[PDB]
Amino acid sequence: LVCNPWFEHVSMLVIMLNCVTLGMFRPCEDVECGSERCNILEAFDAFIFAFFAVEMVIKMVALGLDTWNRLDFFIVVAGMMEYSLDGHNVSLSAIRTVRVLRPLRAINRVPSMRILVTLLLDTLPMLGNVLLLCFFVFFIFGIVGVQLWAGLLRNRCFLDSAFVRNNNLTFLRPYYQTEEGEENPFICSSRRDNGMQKCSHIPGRRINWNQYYNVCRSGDSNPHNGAINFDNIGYAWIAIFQVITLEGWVDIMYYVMDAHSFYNFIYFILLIIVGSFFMINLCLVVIATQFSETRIVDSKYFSRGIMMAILVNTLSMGVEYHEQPEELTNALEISNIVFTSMFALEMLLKLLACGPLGYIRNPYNIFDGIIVVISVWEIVGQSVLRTFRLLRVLKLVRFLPALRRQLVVLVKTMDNVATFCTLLMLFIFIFSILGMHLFGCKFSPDRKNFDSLLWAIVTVFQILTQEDWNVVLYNGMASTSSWAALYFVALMTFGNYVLFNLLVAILVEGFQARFRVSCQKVITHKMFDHVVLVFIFLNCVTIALERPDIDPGSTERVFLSVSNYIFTAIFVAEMMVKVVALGLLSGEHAYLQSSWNLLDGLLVLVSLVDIVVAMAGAKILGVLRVLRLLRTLRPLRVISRAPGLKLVVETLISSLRPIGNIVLICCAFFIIFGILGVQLFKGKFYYCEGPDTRNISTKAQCRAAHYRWVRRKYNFDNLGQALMSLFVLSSKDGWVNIMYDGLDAVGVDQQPVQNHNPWMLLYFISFLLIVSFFVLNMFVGVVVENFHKCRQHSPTRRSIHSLCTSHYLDLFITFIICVNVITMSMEHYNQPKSLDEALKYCNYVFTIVFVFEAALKLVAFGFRRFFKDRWNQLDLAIVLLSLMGITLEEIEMSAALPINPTIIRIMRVLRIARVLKLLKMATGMRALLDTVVQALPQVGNLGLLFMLLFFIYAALGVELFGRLECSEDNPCEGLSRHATFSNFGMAFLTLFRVSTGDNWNGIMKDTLRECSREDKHCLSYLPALSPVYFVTFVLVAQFVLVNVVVAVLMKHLEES
Ligand SMILES: CCCCCCCCCCCCCCC(=O)OC[C@H](COP(=O)(O)OCCN)OC(=O)CCCCCCCCCCCCCC
Ligand SMILES: CC(C)CCC[C@@H](C)[C@H]1CC[C@H]2[C@@H]3CC=C4C[C@@H](OC(=O)CCC(=O)O)CC[C@]4(C)[C@H]3CC[C@]12C
Ligand SMILES: CC(C)CCC[C@@H](C)[C@H]1CC[C@H]2[C@@H]3CC=C4C[C@@H](OC(=O)CCC(=O)O)CC[C@]4(C)[C@H]3CC[C@]12C
Ligand SMILES: CC(C)CCC[C@@H](C)[C@H]1CC[C@H]2[C@@H]3CC=C4C[C@@H](OC(=O)CCC(=O)O)CC[C@]4(C)[C@H]3CC[C@]12C
Ligand SMILES: CC(C)CCC[C@@H](C)[C@H]1CC[C@H]2[C@@H]3CC=C4C[C@@H](OC(=O)CCC(=O)O)CC[C@]4(C)[C@H]3CC[C@]12C
Ligand SMILES: CC(C)(C)CCN1C[C@@H]2[C@@H](CNC(=O)c3cc(Cl)cc(Cl)c3)[C@@H]2C1
Ligand SMILES: [Ca+2]
Repeated sequence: LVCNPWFEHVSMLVIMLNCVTLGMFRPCEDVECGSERCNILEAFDAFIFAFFAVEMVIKMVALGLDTWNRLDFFIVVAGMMEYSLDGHNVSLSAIRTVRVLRPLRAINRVPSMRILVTLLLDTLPMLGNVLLLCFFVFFIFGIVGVQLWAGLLRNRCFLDSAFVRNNNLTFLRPYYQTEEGEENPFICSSRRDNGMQKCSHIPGRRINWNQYYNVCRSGDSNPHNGAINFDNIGYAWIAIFQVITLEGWVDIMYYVMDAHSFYNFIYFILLIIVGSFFMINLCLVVIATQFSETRIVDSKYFSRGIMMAILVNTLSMGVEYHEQPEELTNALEISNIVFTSMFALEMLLKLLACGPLGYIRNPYNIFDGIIVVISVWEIVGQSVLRTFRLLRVLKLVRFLPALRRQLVVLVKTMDNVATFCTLLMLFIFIFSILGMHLFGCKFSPDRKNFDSLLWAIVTVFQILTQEDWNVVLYNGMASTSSWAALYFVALMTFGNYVLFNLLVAILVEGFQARFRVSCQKVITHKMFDHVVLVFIFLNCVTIALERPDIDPGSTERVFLSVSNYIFTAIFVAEMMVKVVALGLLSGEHAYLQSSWNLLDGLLVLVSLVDIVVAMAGAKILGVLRVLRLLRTLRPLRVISRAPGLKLVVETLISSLRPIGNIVLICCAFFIIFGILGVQLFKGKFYYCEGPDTRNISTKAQCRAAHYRWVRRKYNFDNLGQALMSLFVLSSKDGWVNIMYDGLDAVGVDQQPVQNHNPWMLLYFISFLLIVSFFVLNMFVGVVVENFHKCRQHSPTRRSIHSLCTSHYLDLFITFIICVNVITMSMEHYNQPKSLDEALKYCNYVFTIVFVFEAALKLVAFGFRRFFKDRWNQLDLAIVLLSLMGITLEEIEMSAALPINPTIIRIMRVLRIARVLKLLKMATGMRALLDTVVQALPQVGNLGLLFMLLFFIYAALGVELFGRLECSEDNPCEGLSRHATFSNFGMAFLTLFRVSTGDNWNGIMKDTLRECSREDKHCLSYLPALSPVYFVTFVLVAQFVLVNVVVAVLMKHLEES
């Protein structure tokens, strides 16, 4: 019965049968239970439970009163409750949600999965240290957010009560709301606040009603159906969690900037650094570390000739595009006829030399033969075979040894990843059926729904990639309850920060297992570089003061104009002195013998050319614009002058060499899928834009209805457009929308129809899964190479003294502060007056208790000894700080009111420093932070290279996108009042949003849209430069951040 191993196979068969019965559940067609199919399915489910209820009985009898066995017991008893409770209508359906755990029983039946899970469960205990750091971040930023922005997002511009009452009119809405309704609220700034958005910024009517919305008072709803707000600690953690995932975090920032103050970007910048970067990547560091701790044909010319035949054919395939000329189409087919014939000619020649048996011996020769038959078949059969022509690129593997070796390594990586992938599908399946139970037909239908298994799996996969996952969150919270946020928190936490970091650990472990004399002296002077470095910094200020809105006749323009001439002269003289002392190129140690010296030479050369053009009252405007773009690279001269920056830059370039082959393979995949996408989707990404298009079906009807026929910004018209779309897909920002266009594509001059071709999910999901694999091997390649480099390199006083030295006092304080932590979270918006008194009295008790601790500490150790410890200094600071805050509060109560409420608010917010005491107790957490401290010297320079990259692109963006405008005639999708390149200050802030990858694709869309005909000073070739600006910034910015993750990872390993 149980001894026979085939019994487990019988059990496994039933488990899979129980996975299918769960997958055929229809959310809102089975609840009625009135259909015949449901009736048989329920009987099927009952039969399955009988087996497992029986099987548990035999196992208990044979073995009597294994963690997995406990889980099996829990499923049976929970299911029995549901089955036995039948007949009671009180939350019967709600009890039916427990069956989603049944697929977990498959973990124990598969030995490979069980071992992997057991290893995973053994690493969780070491993640508590990271979990504590999460509590500090969420708790600290959860109160500061609540104390500041409690109830401010309810603000709306209301009509005056006297105005409406006296005039006896009520046709108007009570408060201003755009025609979109509550979906785009207009949050004003109260009179006592200094928010950016005021009730006087209301656009006029388009006699004027909008001018009478001039009262900003609290409304009755927060943004997103009440989902986003800081009214209490519960709602503040939902906002903070969304910021940590970097999805829609700018939207939350703009809400509080519009309501409280523009200087709230400091709060979010620290959160994105402390929590979103370090805290979330320390999870990867800890997991990865812990896992590791547990005759003519053979001629070279003939081979080269065949190589170029394949390569040229591949290039010819990617020259197609929309509205292709007829002659070009004919030429391509003729080219295909020639190339396939040439391959056929090689097919015959090799067969004769080696014979039919000899040819089959070579494995690659087999693949070549399979290609010739289809190529000839296509001609003889004269369109599905056309898409198969892309397999010809695989022939190049024969002649590329570096890539052939690399592909073997990647292919071998699938053996280790196979077990993890099976565990991931189970994780996605369980959460997919759970979502249908909770959000079944509740999203009244949105594309991101749980109405069926197919679209429940796609929505769960989409959430894991963190793309519009907050849009689904708001639907879930509004539809069922605000506590539905736990579904997304658990899905995103167990999935991204636990399971994905386990995949990284698997891969990392697998791979791991007379005048000239004067000049010669001056440049060699110790302070020469420092003197020059001062001038470079002053030249950076001049670059950062440039902006479009400078009046040419103002004194600022002439000041900037003159400063350029001086700096050009200064850097020419510095170059001139150096060349004299070293010689241009003739000498062995000549000036241009080093790349860094050469880099300067180009910069000085361009400056001189700029002067000449400026000297020339001629048609040289186009040239002037280009020189202005190259003049933003001047800050690059800082690297050579700073020894620390020079070393880190040289290290980043070296790190690229080990992963050079992966990048080449990744670049080849982009082209293969880019050409594939063009064939499928070229000419099908057009749509009719109008208020009502339910009757439009073709282009002609769109024109007849007097609407506009417009093309998507990201399309597959040609290989140029396809590569830009694939990069946006790979970046996982805006990748869902591009997928929707592919699904809805119908044909040329045809209106897209929703979910027209669901089979296109394979094209988009496959690209994301494969690319994410390549990008993961790049991270592992850098980690492995770095590790290789590291390896090769009085009686009344005595009683008090006993108490203070004893651990009892420390544990007593830790309890008091814990209570204060709970008390500090009791506050909320519009709390009852009784609570204010109760919380105030609690403050009195804590203040005196802390005061007694200081008094006892002083006597036990003494004034000089007590001040020695840093912890005691921290305690003194807060107690002094706490007394000051309470004193001001009492004066505020008193009749005298000279204290500005701003001071009282700041003191209340700064009272949270009491939590820092627990930092002393958490010995484990402090050690984890100490790992980051030891990595600061390596991480500090990487931060200097991050700010240097920001400066060059921030100044370059202002020159390019400085004058772009947003208006109702030319609406923008990514830019707004908060996101602009108007000045260097705004460009710097916008690039921070882009680096985090939050709606950075919408910003590029704004630069690709054609400028108005009437508008002037529009760059004709801006749409060509925008992809280069955003692609290079994204790749360079992400590489630097990855190397910061590796730097901390190395120190964690070498420390243990
Ligand atoms: C240290 C934390 C780390 C993880 C944080 C991740 C985010 C957690 C979000 C989960 C909490 C969701 C509840 C939020 C909330 O307050 O809303 C619920 C409820 C309003 O919703 P109704 O549908 O009942 O509307 C009623 C309308 N009158 O809010 C309340 O009224 C009070 C609920 C309790 C407030 C929160 C106290 C507990 C702290 C959050 C619980 C989550 C813990 C995470 C482990
Ligand atoms: C990248 C390797 C692996 C393959 C080679 C790819 C090329 C064949 C691609 C890259 C850029 C493509 C071009 C990008 C943009 C255009 C403009 C497009 O529209 C026009 O020519 C505009 C006409 C007008 O404005 O009047 C026609 C296709 C064409 C030339 C594309 C033809 C195919 C090109 C040259
Ligand atoms: C180390 C480098 C980056 C130098 C330090 C940076 C500064 C040069 C930046 C930071 C803040 C910037 C300022 C932020 C805000 C403004 C207002 C803004 O004014 C306008 O655009 C016009 C407003 C109006 O006319 O009402 C742009 C210029 C200025 C002074 C910016 C000029 C450049 C500043 C001083
Ligand atoms: C460690 C901490 C997080 C747990 C202990 C703190 C709780 C006792 C606090 C946290 C937030 C408080 C809530 C914040 C806001 C509200 C809403 C308030 O008004 C409403 O119920 C209206 C809600 C609406 O209109 O949406 C009633 C009290 C209540 C539930 C509070 C009750 C007490 C709560 C749950
Ligand atoms: C291989 C992966 C890592 C991507 C690498 C970057 C590409 C996404 C970039 C490199 C060059 C870019 C192209 C450069 C120029 C153009 C022409 C541009 O159209 C015009 O120039 C017409 C308007 C005008 O005349 O200015 C459309 C985008 C496109 C194809 C760009 C699309 C995005 C491309 C392919
Ligand atoms: C660059 C690195 C240092 C390696 C970290 C990058 N990662 C961080 C981030 C997550 C987003 N989520 C997914 O990619 C995803 C997709 C599926 Cl199907 C299942 C699961 Cl569990 C997760 C990525 C990639
Ligand atoms: Ca996004």
